[PDB]
Amino acid sequence: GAGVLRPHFNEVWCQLNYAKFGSSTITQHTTTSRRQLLFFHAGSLKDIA
Amino acid sequence: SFRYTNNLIGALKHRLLLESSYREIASRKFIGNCRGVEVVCSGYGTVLAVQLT
Amino acid sequence: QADRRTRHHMMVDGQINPREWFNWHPKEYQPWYFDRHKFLYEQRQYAQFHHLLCHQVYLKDMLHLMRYPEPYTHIIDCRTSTQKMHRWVPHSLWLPRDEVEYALQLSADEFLDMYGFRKPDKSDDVILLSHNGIYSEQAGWEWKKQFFQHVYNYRGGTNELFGESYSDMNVSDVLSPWKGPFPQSGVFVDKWSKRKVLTRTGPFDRQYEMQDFALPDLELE
Amino acid sequence: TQLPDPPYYLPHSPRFDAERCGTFNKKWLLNLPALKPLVRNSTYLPKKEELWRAPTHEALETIIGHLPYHDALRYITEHSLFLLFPTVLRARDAPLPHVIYEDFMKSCTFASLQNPPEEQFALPSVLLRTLLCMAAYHCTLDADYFTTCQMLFGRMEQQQQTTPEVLSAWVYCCTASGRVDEALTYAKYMADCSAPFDVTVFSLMQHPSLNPIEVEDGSVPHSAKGLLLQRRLGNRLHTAYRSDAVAAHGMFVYYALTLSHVRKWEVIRAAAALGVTLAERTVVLAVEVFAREKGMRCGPKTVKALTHFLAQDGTVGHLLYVLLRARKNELLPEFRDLPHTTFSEEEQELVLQCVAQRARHDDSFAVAATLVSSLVREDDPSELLMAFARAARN
Repeated sequence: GAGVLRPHFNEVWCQLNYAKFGSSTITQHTTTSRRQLLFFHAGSLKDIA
Repeated sequence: SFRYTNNLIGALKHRLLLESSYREIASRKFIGNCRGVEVVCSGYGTVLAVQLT
Repeated sequence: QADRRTRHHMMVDGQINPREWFNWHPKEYQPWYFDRHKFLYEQRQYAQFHHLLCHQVYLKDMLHLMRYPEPYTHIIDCRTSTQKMHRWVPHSLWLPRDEVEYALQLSADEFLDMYGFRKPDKSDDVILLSHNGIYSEQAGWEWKKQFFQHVYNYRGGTNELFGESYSDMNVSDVLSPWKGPFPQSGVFVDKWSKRKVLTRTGPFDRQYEMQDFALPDLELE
Repeated sequence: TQLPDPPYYLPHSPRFDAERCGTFNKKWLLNLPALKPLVRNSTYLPKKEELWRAPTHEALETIIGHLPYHDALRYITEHSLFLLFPTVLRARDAPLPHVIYEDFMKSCTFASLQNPPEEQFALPSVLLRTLLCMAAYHCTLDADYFTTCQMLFGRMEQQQQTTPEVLSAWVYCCTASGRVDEALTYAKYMADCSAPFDVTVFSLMQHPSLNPIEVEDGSVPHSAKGLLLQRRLGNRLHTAYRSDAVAAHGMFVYYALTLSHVRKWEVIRAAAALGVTLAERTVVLAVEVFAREKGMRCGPKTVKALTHFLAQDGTVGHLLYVLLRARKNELLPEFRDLPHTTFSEEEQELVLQCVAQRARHDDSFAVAATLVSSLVREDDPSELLMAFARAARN
């Protein structure tokens, strides 16, 4: 239904895709404010998982 | 402004001089005599030797 | 646009009647220095509040407090419009300007309940920001109204930190050119003084000075 | 130490605790003897060496504030210091605010520094809002001031700029005088002009004490949490509604807190008759005040207004309770002299069609649409209530 292949989220996978899920690339858009989140940081590799 | 950072530098200079001098006192001999009796101690107050000159 | 004529009844005196009734007298006002280039609260009309102006923290101080923060140097954002804020200044707390005169009237528990962060102590350093530094300046005046000893203002906060080009949108209330002002419609003063206040010498875009008295210069001729 | 409580007939609920701000508290009367050394100390002038070493702004505000009103106006007009206008509002012998507005314009007229007249004779909107809010506090104290306030408005709109701040302050002026219809109609005119209702006027309207000169001065340190709550509630109500619904909520809470319950129900009457779509918070508050008052101070058209606003936006239980209390108060021996609530055919068809529109999507409306239609059509068999109790028990 979602149309995605959901991987294992291994510890090598989290180090590969750390800049997508643990960096400051996240931009939130609400009715209140369209904000660009800076300083967003995943502490360990379990946060990417 | 910057009253905490400028006071933390002055406190750590006080702590660095009190740490570098504690390592000077502890690695030192403190000899006291009364009547030919050499009592040798270290910086920690432990009696190293009770001698006689 | 298109150079609307204004509905004020100011007028230059004619070439026929004598100059009379010198207990009011308009003359041209030219000060010494230009003030339009300056900061808004460093201009001529805000000179009496010159000792009320908060001390300036600069860009390098803001970057040093971004890198190496202090526990009681409170960085506080004073921007009001939530649709115009897009990024977060680090170590900042949101206290919008239009609530500040209420916010400092609360207790510490009520401050924590109504804002989600603890009330700053009166000896703690407070640093305020805005888009241009205008809402932060009024907020610094409200913070200095209460007995807060160390209040600082970063002029041009967000527009120099994040490089934006925004403004606090201060109106600086100027009458619409259909609004006829007070001294034309009113019998508050006699007709000679009403005619002599409403006259001006030159165009009505510059500033003028009103004299309350005048004596004739008998020593010229 | 047991003092009675004024009958606001406001609901005790954690939702409407922001509506409970503005209620006078006897806890402040118990706190009063602790403030006595502070106000005893504040009456004394500072020494000469402290006042001579004082900064310029502090010395100006502390000398002009102690000075007589006309002398302070003379100093302001001589030295063209227009920013000391909020100081002379607080003078010991200052007149009513229309006289102060005329004195402000007179000081701007004869000032030593004459700007261009589009900016010279324009007062700040904070000053005009403070003047009109002082006028509205006086209309709360004495309603027959209102006529002069009308004259005052009749000059200010012709001399200053018609902003939403001064228009919301004039709506508060009309509300405080007991004028229900024109206040709501000015609110609807602001809503059609897409002007936001001012949140400080919305907070001062639901605080029928606290004349705003000492609120901006801050001599009352408590209840600022209530002021912030009312300002945030006004912002929240303006995010989803227009200015007229926010103003009608403020009118309802003001007339509830001034013990003027007849004007409190006239607010709902005029809001239904004019066409103002009430916010859901105001409708729920009106239903709970109706429950607190047991439908005693209510009329037939106010009942019709409440049922229209509940069919438009409201729960089934609130509408059923309002209709059942109206039918029971019709049958009471006290209100037999008063006429009964009767629905004319057009508004009855409108109410039943809106109920059927709600019931096509809602099951709680679909189960009780027949009971609603029986309560509106005035034929109410008790077998429907018995079957309702049987279905509730089973």
